[PDB]
Amino acid sequence: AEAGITGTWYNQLGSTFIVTAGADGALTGTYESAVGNAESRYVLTGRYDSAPATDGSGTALGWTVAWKNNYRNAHSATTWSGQYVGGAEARINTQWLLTSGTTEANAWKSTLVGHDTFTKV
Amino acid sequence: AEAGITGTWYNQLGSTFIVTAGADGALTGTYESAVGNAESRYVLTGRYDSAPATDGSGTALGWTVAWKNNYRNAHSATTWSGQYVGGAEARINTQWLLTSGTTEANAWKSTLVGHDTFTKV
Amino acid sequence: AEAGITGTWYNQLGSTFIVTAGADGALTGTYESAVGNAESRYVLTGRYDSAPATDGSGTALGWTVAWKNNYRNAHSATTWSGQYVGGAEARINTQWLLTSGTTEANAWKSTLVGHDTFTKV
Amino acid sequence: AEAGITGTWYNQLGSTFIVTAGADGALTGTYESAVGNAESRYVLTGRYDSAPATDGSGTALGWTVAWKNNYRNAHSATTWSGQYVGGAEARINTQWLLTSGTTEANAWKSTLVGHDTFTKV
Repeated sequence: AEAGITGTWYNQLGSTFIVTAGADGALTGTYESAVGNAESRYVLTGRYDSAPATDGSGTALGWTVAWKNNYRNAHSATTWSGQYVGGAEARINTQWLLTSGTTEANAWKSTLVGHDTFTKV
Repeated sequence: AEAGITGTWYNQLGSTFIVTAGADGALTGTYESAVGNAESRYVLTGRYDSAPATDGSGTALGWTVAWKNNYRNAHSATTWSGQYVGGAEARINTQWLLTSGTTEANAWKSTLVGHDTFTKV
Repeated sequence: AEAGITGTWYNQLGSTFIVTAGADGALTGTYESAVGNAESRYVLTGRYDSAPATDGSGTALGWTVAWKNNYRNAHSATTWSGQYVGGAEARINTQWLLTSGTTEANAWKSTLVGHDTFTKV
Repeated sequence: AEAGITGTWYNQLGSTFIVTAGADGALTGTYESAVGNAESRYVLTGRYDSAPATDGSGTALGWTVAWKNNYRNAHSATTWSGQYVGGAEARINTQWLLTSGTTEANAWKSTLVGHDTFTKV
């Protein structure tokens, strides 16, 4: 993990994220999207749980992106929860939650759920 | 938001989190849980999307907690996605995803989903 | 379960559902909503997993409602997954997924997630 | 939809489901799994929202499977929410919620979330 997580990742929809996995569980970087009310690079911050593993499991991690930068303010944020699997074809499999700020009446419809798989290629 | 988010929040299960909402969308603090393979305080990091609002909507935000500290290493991480609503009875309504590192065979059962509401009281 | 599930249930938003839990795991009834692109009663169908329990656990169950009836066709369907807990204050705690038919380009934003608690009162 | 939904579907993990989409929104059939505390065929019931479409969108639908049959009683149920897209490579893209009956103390960890894509091949 850590060294293996650090780098550029791409998902099926064309988004890209560059992350640095720091020694004490931190994940920092930028996300450049391909879809949504997004436009350019947004800051991302997260954490990963580093473990000695002896059975080939993935490294659990998660990060958040608030969709606001100097060109767009979508009033929403997305969090990705998943795990990193390294190797030949290292990947990060995730499920995400995208919440939009709504009025109380519409809060019941404020969150979308989806999944994304990121690869190094 | 920001000033209103900064502070101590409590949820229905007895967990507590203290956060500082920084001027440029950052959320940093600690989470002390009440349930799970948790024990003590864990670092939390996230982002919030600050907007001029003129219709009473909530502020979208999200944060991550990797469940590893000096006393526990649960090999998992949780991400909360939701929005802050301020006022008399300010609250943060969220939905969360908890992913555990698993082997490929068990990846299909690696993520739990739930929701939490935090209040200042 | 079964006998205890059969009846009228109400949730926090004002929706109501009447169900009959049949001897072999079937759930049939109608859902009358309070929110959404809904208007009147819709047919609901589902299943519940009946078990001999000796430790007070809930009965897992799930149902689906396609939001189409003689007055509305919202092009969407919602599924509720949860469990029934009986007793003095019997309740059905659920998490739901609402999917809308979209074009391929928008499929990534086709599903909303939420939770509902139903009571007999 | 309807005629196009009726038939045998397969997902990436080796599970199979045979469904009949009836004229008035009903979905009935059997699910034979490949993973979990499953073993053989289980009854499935659901609904789909049939619409006149003029822009190539998918048909929203959902179904439930209680994991109990004559050989297994897993005390759990899964609901799939998604949409059918027809054509050359017709598919049903879904997100699912699997809830297990738990005690109140463990209800917070009773639901798993995932996604599955089914094809006719």
